[PDB]
Amino acid sequence: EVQLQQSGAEVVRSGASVKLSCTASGFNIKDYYIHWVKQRPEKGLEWIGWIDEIGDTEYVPKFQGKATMTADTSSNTAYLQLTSEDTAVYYCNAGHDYDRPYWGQGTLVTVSAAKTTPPSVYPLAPGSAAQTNSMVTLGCLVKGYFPEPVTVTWNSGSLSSGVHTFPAVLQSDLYTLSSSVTVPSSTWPSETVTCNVAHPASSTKVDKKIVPRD
Amino acid sequence: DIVMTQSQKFMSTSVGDRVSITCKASQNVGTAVAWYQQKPGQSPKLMIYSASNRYTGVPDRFTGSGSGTDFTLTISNMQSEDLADYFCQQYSSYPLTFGAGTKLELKRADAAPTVSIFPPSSEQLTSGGASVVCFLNNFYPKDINVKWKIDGSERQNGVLNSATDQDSKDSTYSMSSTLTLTKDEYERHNSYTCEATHKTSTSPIVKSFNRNEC
Amino acid sequence: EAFNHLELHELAQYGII
Amino acid sequence: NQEVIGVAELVNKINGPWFSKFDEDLATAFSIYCGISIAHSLLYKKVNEAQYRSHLANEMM
Amino acid sequence: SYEIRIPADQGIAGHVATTGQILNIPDAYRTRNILCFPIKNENQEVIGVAELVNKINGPWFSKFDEDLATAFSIYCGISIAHSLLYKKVNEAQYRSHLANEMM
Amino acid sequence: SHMEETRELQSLAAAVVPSAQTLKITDFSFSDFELSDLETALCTIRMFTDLNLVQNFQMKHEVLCRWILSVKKNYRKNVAYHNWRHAFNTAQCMFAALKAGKIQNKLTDLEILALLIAALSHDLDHRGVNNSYIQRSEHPLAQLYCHSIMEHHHFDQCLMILNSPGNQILSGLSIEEYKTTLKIIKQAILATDLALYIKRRGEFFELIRKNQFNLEDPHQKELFLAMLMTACDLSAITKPWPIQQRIAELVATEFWEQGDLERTVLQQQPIPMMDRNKRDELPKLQVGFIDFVCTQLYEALTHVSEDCFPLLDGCRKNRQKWQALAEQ
Repeated sequence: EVQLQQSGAEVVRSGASVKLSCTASGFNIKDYYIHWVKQRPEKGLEWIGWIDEIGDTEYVPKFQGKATMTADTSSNTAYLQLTSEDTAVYYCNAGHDYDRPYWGQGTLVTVSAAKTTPPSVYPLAPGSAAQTNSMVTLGCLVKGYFPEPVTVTWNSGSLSSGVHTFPAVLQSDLYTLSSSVTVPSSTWPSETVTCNVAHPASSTKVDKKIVPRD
Repeated sequence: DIVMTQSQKFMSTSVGDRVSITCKASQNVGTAVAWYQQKPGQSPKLMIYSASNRYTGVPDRFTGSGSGTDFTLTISNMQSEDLADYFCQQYSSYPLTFGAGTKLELKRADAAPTVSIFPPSSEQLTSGGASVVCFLNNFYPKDINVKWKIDGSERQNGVLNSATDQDSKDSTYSMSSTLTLTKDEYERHNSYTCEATHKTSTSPIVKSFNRNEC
Repeated sequence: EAFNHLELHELAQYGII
Repeated sequence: NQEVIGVAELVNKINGPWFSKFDEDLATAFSIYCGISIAHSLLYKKVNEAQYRSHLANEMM
Repeated sequence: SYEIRIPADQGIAGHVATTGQILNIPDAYRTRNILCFPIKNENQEVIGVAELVNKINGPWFSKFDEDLATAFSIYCGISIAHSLLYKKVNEAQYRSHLANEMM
Repeated sequence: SHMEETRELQSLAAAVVPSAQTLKITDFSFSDFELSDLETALCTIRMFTDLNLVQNFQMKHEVLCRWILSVKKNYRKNVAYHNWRHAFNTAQCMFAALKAGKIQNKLTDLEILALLIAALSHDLDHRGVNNSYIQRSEHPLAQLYCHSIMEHHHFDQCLMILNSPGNQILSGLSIEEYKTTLKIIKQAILATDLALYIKRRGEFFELIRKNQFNLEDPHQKELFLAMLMTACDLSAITKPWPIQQRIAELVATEFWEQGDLERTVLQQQPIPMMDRNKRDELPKLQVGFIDFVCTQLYEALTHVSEDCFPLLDGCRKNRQKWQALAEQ
């Protein structure tokens, strides 16, 4: 199928320009308008600017004075040189010149200054309830680390069935996820429970068994 | 200009049901209208062009129309693949504008999430910081209402969230939640209760521990 | 198509040649 | 309509020397078809002559 | 009033356009029968081709469900040829005085 | 391919034909918005019809009608406006000038012939291409000539196609009438180009402004013929705004396709008019064009030719109406 394509997910440092792309394919843009747009997540594909067969660049004021397009029609390509919202999925499309329909994956830019911030993988078990539970839940909270993500497994994956590996979220530009698992009390603490975790760019593994109570 | 707003976002409807992805031009655009089949992190497809005319390679089971101002992509014979984003576009007038996106969801029966609040570890207490946590496992719909209780008191600030969203099939929803706190803002407090009101049951699901329990 | 210079740019940016 | 577009007058009946009350309403029903034929064929003729003479005035341009 | 078109050589109703024959189809293949007869007008010449579908009273179209439709198509055919005769003169001779404009 | 075009030939053989007096072509600001290429061809049959040429020059019947339909099919279909419709408006202006303008009382029927055939051969087989494009895109026709190459080609295809089969309306002409025909048509097709018009026009205006023009001084008269020619070559501007929108925004988009060619196979730094960017400022650049040829020519075509005044007025009405689109 006819399709545009772009670079995949990326994690640039803050203040560092990121050179986006828009490689149209399955049709010449040699006769077509090309339209860059931004997606801050789950919202309107907010517009960036466009270029015609004339070969002259054009920008939205939001990206004018900021973004730096470099596009060519015969190459069927539109580069877009470039916050937490800017940490976004950038799309781009087309249109017939006589006219007043295809897309790339949307470049997932991620702008943040942080580099080597080691994970804080906190072991997490309940103070036992007066509720008296059998299928007791157990968990971990990896915390304050950059960038996404950290590899995490329960007992190196034996308890990873039905695993709850929730997405990391920012904390002073340092991500933090709350993974979880559940075991029967009839089999606890007789069964080992352990969140093995590794964080690359931080250059820090952390592997934490869930000892009882905490 | 002419914004392509979409009130539609994350409807939970069963496969094969008719569904309408609403959109609305702020100004006249004529028949020049273009519906699209968006995906997060992945390439969008066209749906409709010229208000009625359909994209090449998309199934005809879909319907997509509206003109001038009022717009609607009425998907029919909806499938799990149809349970992805969609956005309206005008190619009618510069600057071109775009839909908010709409990630369709398969309907399912209400199911109680596996809630469980957990203590920060004493090993975490050594760090001088403490994020009280709770894990809510698998529920419908995404209109979940998490309910923290520091010393029985509700917390909407200092809390954070980490949650998976839609499954491409049944669209089960899961949500971990946390509560970043200074070691004073943890230890000075004692009771900690994770309630969670939801439509699965009128009474919030309740898991809890006093700080003494751990 | 030789013509007056006043005419030529008016040929160079208008419909004629 | 009953409005007087005109006034017919028949003279000298065959079968019964007098005109009958029968020799009235039937003439009116006959005058339905005749009256529609008159109003509408003249409607046709007025459109003919007028709209034709119009293109006769169209001649210069 | 979306248009429908069919060449006089192609088709069965088109065959009627070729012929002008009144032509019953008691078994159509809730369509189950078709009375395919010419619109006609002044003449048996094919100005058009009507086709009725699904009789009430007697599930089939009869030979009775033919010629009477033709007699109905006398009045209908005159109404069509002459009302169109009216509208053509209207549009054309009106647009003529529309051209009269400058003089 | 041809099977469908000749199916259109049966559309000629089987369709209602509205009269020219019904089709407002005598009105200079005519609505060509609803005419098909066939109906415009029929109006072109009128254009060969009322000019009293077929009687004065013995044109063949269907050879002429299919002169008209052949010139109709010959235009490449990629072209926007500069196709058969362009010839329709041009010879609309010509036919209207020589009948509605009532100039026949003045100039000779020979000249009416030259005016008409050169009017329909102002832009034969136009390829969406003006002189300059082939002069720089270097189509072989460009090297085939020099000045006004499209129009030297239009005289070339005048003398050729009219002598070519299915087009011999020159066949009935006497050798003198034929000589005056192709020669005056030569100079006129050279002047069908707006440019060689700009060249020849000054003698004309000098001979017109003082009301000293005389038709018993024939070269001046032929020069008037050329002036009417150029008056006809751009007559599409005379049309009404709902329609003119289509016509001159197809001047826009067609010189923007040709201008796409000016920025692909030519790649010049863009000029303001044929640059697409000035969609909201193109019409002013029409006016600077319009003042350069139209009004300047239609003023003299006003003071001598008479009923042809709306051919001027029907242009001027567009001015501000396009200035609106020129005013964003």
